[PDB]
Amino acid sequence: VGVCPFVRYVNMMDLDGFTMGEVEYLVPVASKIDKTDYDRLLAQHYNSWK
Amino acid sequence: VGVCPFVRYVNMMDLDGFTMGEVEYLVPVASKIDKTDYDRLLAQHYNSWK
Repeated sequence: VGVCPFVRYVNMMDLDGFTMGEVEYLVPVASKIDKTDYDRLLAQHYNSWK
Repeated sequence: VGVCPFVRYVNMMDLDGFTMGEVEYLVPVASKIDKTDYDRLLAQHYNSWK
């Protein structure tokens, strides 16, 4: 081929080299939503009836 | 035929080989809805009247 035959598809262009993906960038928010849903599930599983 | 006569219909294209279906991908959410309905059924079957 003449060079390494691999071409890289970069998600975000950055001068610092940080190849950032949409998943690891938003982990805390998704985990926060999951924790809120878990709290609601616990509330309706343990404290939902008189 | 010349090759194996089967052609595969992939639901999701992935470079990691994960053939993901719409059912097993959304099991937790459907089970969550079912559990909420079950909680409501228990509430109206045991704690619905004075």
